[PDB]
Amino acid sequence: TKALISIDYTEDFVADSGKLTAGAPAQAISDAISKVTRLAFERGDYIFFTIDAHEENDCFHPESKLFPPHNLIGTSGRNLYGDLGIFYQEHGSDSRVFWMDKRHYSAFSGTDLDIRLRERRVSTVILTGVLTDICVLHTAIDAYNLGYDIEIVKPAVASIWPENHQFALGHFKNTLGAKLVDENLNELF
Amino acid sequence: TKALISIDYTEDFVADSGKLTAGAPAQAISDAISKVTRLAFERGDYIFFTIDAHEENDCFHPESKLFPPHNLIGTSGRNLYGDLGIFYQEHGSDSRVFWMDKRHYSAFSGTDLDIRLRERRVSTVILTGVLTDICVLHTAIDAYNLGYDIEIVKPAVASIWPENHQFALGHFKNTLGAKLVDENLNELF
Amino acid sequence: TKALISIDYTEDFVADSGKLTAGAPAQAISDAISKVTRLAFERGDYIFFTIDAHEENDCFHPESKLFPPHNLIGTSGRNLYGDLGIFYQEHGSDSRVFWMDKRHYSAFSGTDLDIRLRERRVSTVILTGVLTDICVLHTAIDAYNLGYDIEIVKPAVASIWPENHQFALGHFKNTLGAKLVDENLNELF
Amino acid sequence: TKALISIDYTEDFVADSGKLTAGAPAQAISDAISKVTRLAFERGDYIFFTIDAHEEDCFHPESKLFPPHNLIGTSGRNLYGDLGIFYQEHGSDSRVFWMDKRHYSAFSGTDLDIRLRERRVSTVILTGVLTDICVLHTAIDAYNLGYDIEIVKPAVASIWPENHQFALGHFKNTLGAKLVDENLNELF
Ligand SMILES: [Zn+2]
Ligand SMILES: [Zn+2]
Ligand SMILES: [Zn+2]
Ligand SMILES: [Zn+2]
Repeated sequence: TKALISIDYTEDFVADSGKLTAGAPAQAISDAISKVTRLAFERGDYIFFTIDAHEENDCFHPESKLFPPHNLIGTSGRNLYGDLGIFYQEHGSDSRVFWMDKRHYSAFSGTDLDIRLRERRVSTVILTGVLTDICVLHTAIDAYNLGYDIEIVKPAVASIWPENHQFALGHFKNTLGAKLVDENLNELF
Repeated sequence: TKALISIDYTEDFVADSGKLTAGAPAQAISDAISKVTRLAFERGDYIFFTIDAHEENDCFHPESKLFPPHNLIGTSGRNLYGDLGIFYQEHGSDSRVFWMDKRHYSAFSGTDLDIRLRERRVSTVILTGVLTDICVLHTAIDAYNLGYDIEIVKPAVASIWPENHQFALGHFKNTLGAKLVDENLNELF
Repeated sequence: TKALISIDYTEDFVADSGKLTAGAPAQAISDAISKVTRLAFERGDYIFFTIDAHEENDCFHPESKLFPPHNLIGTSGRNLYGDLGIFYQEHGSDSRVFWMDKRHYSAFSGTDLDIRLRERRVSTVILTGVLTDICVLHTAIDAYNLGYDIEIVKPAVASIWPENHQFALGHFKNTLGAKLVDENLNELF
Repeated sequence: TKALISIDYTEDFVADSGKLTAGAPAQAISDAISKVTRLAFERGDYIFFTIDAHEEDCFHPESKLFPPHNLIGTSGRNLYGDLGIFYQEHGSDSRVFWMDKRHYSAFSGTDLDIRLRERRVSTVILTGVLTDICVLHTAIDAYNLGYDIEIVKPAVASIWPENHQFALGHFKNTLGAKLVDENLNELF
């Protein structure tokens, strides 16, 4: 332990011209998300970038009927936003940094995330990224059911809707027993 | 083929003197939940009662630190509330009706629910019970990841928090692509 | 730390009049299996009895077409054989000893075994019971995929087919990287 | 309506110069494995190539049990024989998949179950190597996930004849699998 999970913080989710952008609140966490990721890496944590990898005209994916095309394979939409992308440029080849393609909201679903964590005997996951109430929430619930201790970096998660953001934070703390931390990985009270 | 999942509609979650009761809003759905369950049964659907089964002094359960003791094995707290309980006494021994003990919020986690459904080639699960934003939500997300079509019986789910109930219904429809239905199993628009 | 898994060592699998008995070879391990289980318990290990729980006229179970009825719920066939049964009568109520019903061959499939092990941060499982090439093999493979270290108690596993017993032992050592141990929990070289 | 799973039929497992080759018995199924895959595809079945993707990784417990094999970006991962030609022709088809795997089972840490569930597939047809290792593990996972199982007997192989026979017997008698030939006809 520990492992930091970086969820869908890409151009399509964050940039103003993004295909499924969260806009201003997503852009606002850029400094915090890059700071906390660098900090975790510096102290010896494993870093998992778990990124949507969709195909256009995938009729068998139930998500294709719910949202417009986003994070399409081979497009600039899948590029990491801001200084987080710079971090991946510098340290993406490191043995402790991973890139994982995902098709569901949860970073665990149909991936080998659990396997890689169990290989390294990680007991605690630290969650960052977007959206708080969709891919972060699904990931947190999967992590809970798989018996991981959970930390949520409050200033490094965001949603389009403030009320959905608040529901999710409340769910993490009160139902999942997750620890809410700041960008310095210190517990928030 | 379809299965109705009846989540935690017991004394401890519903009755006034219940140890972890949702109170009035949970009691309010008693007529709707019993009606829809009898209807699904009449239509030849499978019925799964997925019920919290906790032990006193379970130090290894993360839930024991978050909530007071509830649905303890061998106590009246685990008895089904209202006409739903009467239905179980009348039809519990039918080959299409199941009682399933669970320890996490999701009906799938550490149970053989997925196995029983796949044996019967079920492609659609119909969700009822409490709480909308906790055991129903977790069950719905697990169902989504496992590739089931989902129906939510809107008048047969309840939470102690109205805002959380609203978040969850929105999440089911917009994120999971679930169908919202009434107590007559007719789609709501 | 460690968990010992006791697989299907019941009257139906072991006794002369057992409905699906492995007969003499299964009876031959009675001393070793009871000894190793008592030893593991004395060393502070967790003990999981993972026992077939079948229903008669379960037409949805693929196993019902392959084998005659066995380990039927509520029958004497599910009673633990030999001194193992005495151990359970003596220590079944200890917080470290578990009884788990299962429907597939693997002790993990449709059960909460993985959950209970993760709760206790168990990294290694010790396998005992019958049959070596069926419920032991399936359980070992599931354990491997879930990232557990595996120990096999060679004198405390048995099959009705000696060639199959040999295949399984070889598979455990060479393919799964399991440690073969004796009834004193000492590694065999 | 069904899905054929093509397990690890690559240069490293099959060719004489292969890093973890099964040799002659693996080479012997080349004609049958290519024929049955083409037939399955022509019928409208989904085809999943599930292929070992290893890194020369200390956290992988398999690295202490076998020499390096099927390394990412190497020619050891190329499909052997006419099967490779089929992939050239139809690899970009929406019904044909290439899945990297790190465990023996094609299901473990992959999205195989998800893709099958999306397509409402109820039956998997297993081909490839080794009968008693990546085929056996895949079959056991399929069984636990509730799939009907077919095994193409002439399109599976192992290094050891006794292990091959154990596995075939296990599939038929324990998992309830149907044994079929290269024409996808049941064997009796
Ligand atoms: Zn997406
Ligand atoms: Zn509970
Ligand atoms: Zn059995
Ligand atoms: Zn390999």
